[PDB]
Amino acid sequence: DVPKSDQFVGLM
Repeated sequence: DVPKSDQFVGLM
């Protein structure tokens, strides 16, 4: 699935 770094930048 999507990278965890995507969920971090998502909000950030």
